[PDB]
Amino acid sequence: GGFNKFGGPRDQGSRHDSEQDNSDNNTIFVQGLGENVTIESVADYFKQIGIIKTNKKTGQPMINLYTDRETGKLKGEATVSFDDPPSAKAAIDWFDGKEFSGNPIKVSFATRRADFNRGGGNGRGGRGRGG
RNA sequence: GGGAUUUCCCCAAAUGUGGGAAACUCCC
Repeated sequence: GGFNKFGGPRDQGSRHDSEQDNSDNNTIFVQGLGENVTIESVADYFKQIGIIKTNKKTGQPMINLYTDRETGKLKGEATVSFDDPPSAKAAIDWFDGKEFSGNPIKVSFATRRADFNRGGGNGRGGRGRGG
C-alpha cells in the first residue's frame, strides 16, 4: 500500500510545512497524461513550478512517456526531473489531483525502479585514463 | 582538495534521477 516502496512524501519529515525535505529526489512521477502528451508538453507543463532538468547529451529535458506493454501506446504515465529539488516537492503537492489536458492527473516523488529489481543502472565503455 | 563550464564513448524498452574518461577557465 501507500505511495511507493519508499512511501512517497509520507516519511519525508517537515514536508508538511516546507517545500524542501528532499535533495536526492528532484524527480517526480506522473499519471493520467494520456496519449495527447509528449516531452515538450510535460516539460512545458511542469516548468511553471521550477526549471526542468536537462540531459547531459540529448539536450532535451529529462522526461519519458511510459507505455502499455500490452498494446505499445501511451499508458498515461511519465517521469519529469526537476533541475531543483524544492520544485519537485511543490510540483507533487500542486499537480496531484488537477488536470493536464482536460483529464485528471496524479504526481508523486520518483525513485529509480531499476534499483528495486533490475539491479539499478550500470557503466559502459568509452575513453579511458591516459587517453 | 571541492564546486561550475566544455568535450568524447555505449544498449533500450522499462516502465521513476545512466555511467566512465580528458582538457581549459573561473570561484572557494
